[PDB]
Amino acid sequence: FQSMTLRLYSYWRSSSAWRVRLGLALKGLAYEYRAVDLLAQEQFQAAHQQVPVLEVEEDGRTHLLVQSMAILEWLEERHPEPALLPPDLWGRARVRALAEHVNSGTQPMQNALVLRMLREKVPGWDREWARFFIARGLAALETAVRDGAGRFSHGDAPTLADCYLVPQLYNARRFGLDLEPYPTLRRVDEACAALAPFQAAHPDRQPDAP
Amino acid sequence: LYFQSMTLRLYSYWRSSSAWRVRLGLALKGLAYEYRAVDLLAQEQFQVPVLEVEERTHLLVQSMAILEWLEERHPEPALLPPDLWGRARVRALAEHVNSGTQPMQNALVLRMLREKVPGWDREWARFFIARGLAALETAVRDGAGRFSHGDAPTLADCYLVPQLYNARRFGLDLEPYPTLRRVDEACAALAPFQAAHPDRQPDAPPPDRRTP
Repeated sequence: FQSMTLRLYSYWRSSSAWRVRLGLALKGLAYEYRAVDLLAQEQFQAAHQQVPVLEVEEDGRTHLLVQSMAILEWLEERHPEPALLPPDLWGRARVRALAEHVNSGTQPMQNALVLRMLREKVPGWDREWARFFIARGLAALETAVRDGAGRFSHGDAPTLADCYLVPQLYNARRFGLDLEPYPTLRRVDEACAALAPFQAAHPDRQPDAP
Repeated sequence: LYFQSMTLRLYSYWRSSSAWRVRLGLALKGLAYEYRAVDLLAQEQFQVPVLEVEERTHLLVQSMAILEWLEERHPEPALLPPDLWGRARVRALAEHVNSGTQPMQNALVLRMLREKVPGWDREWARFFIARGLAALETAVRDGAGRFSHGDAPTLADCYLVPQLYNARRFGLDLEPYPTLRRVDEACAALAPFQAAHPDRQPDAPPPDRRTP
């Protein structure tokens, strides 16, 4: 008998990895942190045309789970409490949509490879592009979150939606975006920041934070 | 009471890959729906998909959220397996497309690319689609039977099929993805896939009035 073990391949500043760190922390799940040298990896990838990976061992078999949303859905199914999705069908669809706004609708357009391609083609274009797409994504997210937010993105408890929102706002700040136009997002971000699991998952608390 | 009887209306554009995913979920579950055409081209030259659920009105958005709702509300036939590992694999295959491939070739992205550099949007699309399909080919190859996951259609095929159509649109050579081609062929022979294809949609133009 081999009871389940968790290992996360992570980079301190990766928003994708951070989402999964939030799911793990909110669920009270311990895991081995395995740092990936993402800056070296990206330099190599650049010259030649990834995290998170959640490695799970149980009963002598190993599973390598990838894609933040798939990993988070697995955490929610495998370890139900505390719940990061609401119990009702409508609320679940809303929370998944908020998460996907970020997962598919905002973050990909500020992918390191995307920005690198833009920068190699036209220097500086990468910054303009990231700012445009992140602001666009946040404007749409602000509207959607406002219609249904309580203390958090959905009602009065953290959900998968907050796990996507928080790292995306950090990236927005990195690109120098004014967050004043997203008051609901800022309020929710502040509520999350006061929670111990959010503090634990933050880039600055990770073993590979320089 | 979220399992009461309902009526469905899909806001769709014939060529929208995101809408196509939802059309596939509906067809595979045998669910009738009203087609509400949204002319994305007319409304460009001058939101899709939205699944409107009526019983009071709920507007469901984002292809993956809509498909997960369909799977919860109408569990049979299942487009996610019952085992948790298989669910994670299927969702990962879906997300490789949903977040890892399609966003890099969406309409606004392509437009802004060719606005700053003419011609480059199609080279870019081919680069990112190829990148995505290469990952899929390998991830699918470990666990595919006749389809992306095992021997029956799942959510993974709902994402794969429209993405391969877009690959062809952009003139990407599909020879390096033999597993994906075989899965595409298996899906294409099924009635629900035939029903959901762009060419069969109410707003589809004839071939001679289509853009590349």
